[PDB]
Amino acid sequence: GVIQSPRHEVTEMGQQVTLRCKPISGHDYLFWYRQTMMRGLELLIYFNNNVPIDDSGMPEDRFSAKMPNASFSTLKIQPSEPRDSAVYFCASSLWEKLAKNIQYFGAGTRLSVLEDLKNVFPPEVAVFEPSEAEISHTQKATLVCLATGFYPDHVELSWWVNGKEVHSGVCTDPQPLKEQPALNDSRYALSSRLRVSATFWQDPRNHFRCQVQFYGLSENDEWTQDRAKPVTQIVSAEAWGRAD
Amino acid sequence: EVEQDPGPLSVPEGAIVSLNCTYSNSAFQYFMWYRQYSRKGPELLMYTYSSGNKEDGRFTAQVDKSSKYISLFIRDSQPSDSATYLCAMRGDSSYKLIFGSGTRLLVRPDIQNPDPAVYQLRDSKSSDKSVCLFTDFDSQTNVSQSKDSDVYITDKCVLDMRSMDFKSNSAVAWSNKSDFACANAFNNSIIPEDTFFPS
Amino acid sequence: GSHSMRYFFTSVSRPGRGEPRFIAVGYVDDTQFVRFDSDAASQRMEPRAPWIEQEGPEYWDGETRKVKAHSQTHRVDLGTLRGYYNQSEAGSHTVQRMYGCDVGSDWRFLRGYHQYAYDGKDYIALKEDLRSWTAADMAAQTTKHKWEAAHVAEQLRAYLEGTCVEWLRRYLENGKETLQRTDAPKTHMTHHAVSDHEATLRCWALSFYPAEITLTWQRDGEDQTQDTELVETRPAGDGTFQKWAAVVVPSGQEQRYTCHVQHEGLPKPLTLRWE
Amino acid sequence: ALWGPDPAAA
Amino acid sequence: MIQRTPKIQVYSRHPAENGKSNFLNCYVSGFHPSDIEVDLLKNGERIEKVEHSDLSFSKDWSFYLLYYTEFTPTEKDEYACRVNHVTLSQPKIVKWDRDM
Repeated sequence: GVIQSPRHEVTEMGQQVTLRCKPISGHDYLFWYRQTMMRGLELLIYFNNNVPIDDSGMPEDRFSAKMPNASFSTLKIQPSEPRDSAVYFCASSLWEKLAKNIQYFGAGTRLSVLEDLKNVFPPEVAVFEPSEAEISHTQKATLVCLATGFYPDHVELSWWVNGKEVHSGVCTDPQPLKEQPALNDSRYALSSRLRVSATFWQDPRNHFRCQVQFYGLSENDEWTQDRAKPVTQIVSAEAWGRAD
Repeated sequence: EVEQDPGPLSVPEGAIVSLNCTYSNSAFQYFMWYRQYSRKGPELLMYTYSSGNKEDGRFTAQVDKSSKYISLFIRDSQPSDSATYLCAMRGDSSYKLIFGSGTRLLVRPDIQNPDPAVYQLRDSKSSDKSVCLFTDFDSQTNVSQSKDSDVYITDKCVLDMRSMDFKSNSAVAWSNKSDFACANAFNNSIIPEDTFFPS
Repeated sequence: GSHSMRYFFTSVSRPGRGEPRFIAVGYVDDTQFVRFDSDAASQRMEPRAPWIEQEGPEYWDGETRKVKAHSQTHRVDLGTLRGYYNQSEAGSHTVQRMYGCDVGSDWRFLRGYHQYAYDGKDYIALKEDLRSWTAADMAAQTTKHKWEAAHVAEQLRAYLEGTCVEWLRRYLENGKETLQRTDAPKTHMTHHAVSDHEATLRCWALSFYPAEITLTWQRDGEDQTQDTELVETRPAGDGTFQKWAAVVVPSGQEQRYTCHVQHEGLPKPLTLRWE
Repeated sequence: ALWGPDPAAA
Repeated sequence: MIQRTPKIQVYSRHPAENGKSNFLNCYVSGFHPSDIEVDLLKNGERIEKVEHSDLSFSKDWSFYLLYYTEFTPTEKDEYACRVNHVTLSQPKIVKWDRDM
């Protein structure tokens, strides 16, 4: 489908950010959309065969779109600003589909431009074994995770069972919640649940991992703080089956 | 430009729901309804070439060019459906699509056997936050946040198991404070008087 | 009485130069109102009638965009058609499009049309019923199906019976001054002694509009079409048109001949004589 | 006005 | 590929009158393909600031153009219209005849 890169971009302001998009092969219409949190899609610019047809959506300064070739579009942002933080969708289509108004989007690029990277912290993940009163009253069993203290909120929580990612009986929050809410600089915390049969939980052969993917700094961004560089990383927690 | 009710709006499974948008600009010849989950790309639902009604499954797209008023009706709200709905439109000049800011939607699953309960999941020795689970309760109750800062509660969250066609609304609350207890963890939440309590 | 709006697009490939040469011109009746030339420094839809200059940025952005889009579609079409017809990339080729709408006396929709052409010949056209097309050849039927599968015919079907007519009626209303005017033909006759036994009678009709005119040569009241010449209605270069009608007659018999001028500008068919 | 948003390529 | 030779009409916008400013029109039409070179001559030497109309065409798709320059006709001075096309072996000069 439509390939966008990066999936997540956490970068300090003032630095050039390059959003890269690969439209679906053959598609001659490449759309760039920005979706700020809780807003609808705003078309930035769309090309028709490498040429910018409707750039009426581009914010003027800093934003520089282009299609060097047909299978690659570059939306560059010089002195990137925090305000740019959004989900940039690249969309792709053909005339025939466009006549019926069918567009094909990418997964988008969760861009978070920060003022200072010293506010970047990875997640603290912790799993919680089920309450045994539940296993009898409801003859089932639900675990819980709790990634905490992370910023920004670029996290992907996923329940793994026996090394395999599970989905059934799973339920993560829509969004994280701020630990110091009033502070626009605060860190976040997520949450999820994993329900299984009573007989499944008490089998100690079963392994329950709670993986929280996080996105932060990288080799580039230069770190100085005594803390461990809050690079893009994975933090997990775990619990084991037991017929206790 | 187009205006659209952002309001999350919750509906009980099986109910009819009306989504709609109003727009301040004729010329718009094409009117469509997008559906969007979390942050995933938007997917088209309905597309009407011009004024008139459009019946597709449980969905009805209506466009009133006179009133500049697009609408989408959903009947017997099914499990899915819960998502942000965006109205788009355009015409003639360009393919530049114009979207409504979106309408979040929550269709609450039914509960064949609601057994409201509250459990205190054994906090892994490592962690220091007490986790209280609230599950098996019916989609008639609404879970709320809290005043003070050191109180963290997650909005309701439907648990679906498939196979064993069971579904449980679960909520999660935690805190390091020595005052946090499963007894008064869900104070701002009008939980069923029938709800169970551990002791 | 009757009116129309027509758009003429001309795109010619230029092997060796950057892009193709693209020229689009808009017409209402017989007066050009918009042009676009890719070779111009503008790269914009330009006005050619004072009554289109009334339209705002929104319009011109849309037309520039649409016409650039047309240019793109044609640039791509040049490649496509070149491929459809398997032709050298060193050769210069031409795609021409024309579409528009006709209105009656009551401006009610009469007919619509969309003609497309390659290298000066009909390529594909929207039928009278505005639902079918025209397979001038396989290249065209490819485009046809490519189009009616894309429901293109319905797009135009709406645009022609609707959009373009609405716009036409809009231009007619905004261009009443020049669109609905009728400049009467400035008729007059000239006598050239082609030889000794003959003299050429040329029936001039100068500065008339629209170009639609009927010059006839009668002799003794009876129509005559032999020994009668007639030049294509030419533009004066100021909106009006010229058109003379010559006839070769035997000397002395000049009075026997009459020129019947017919025009919407003049209520009564004029009759000319003398020389 | 011009047909839109465009052809409808050959 | 079809090639239509230009029809050339050399005429003034208004009836000619010695010493009075006017427009020397050259109306090439029914031609094809579009590429065409038109000069408005004065006694053989081309006129420089000659303008022309935006390319168009008619029912038969054939192109027509109006090349025009302001001139002041005289007794002596001969004006012509040098048209060269892909269908013309060599520049076709059509003298301006004020009486048609």
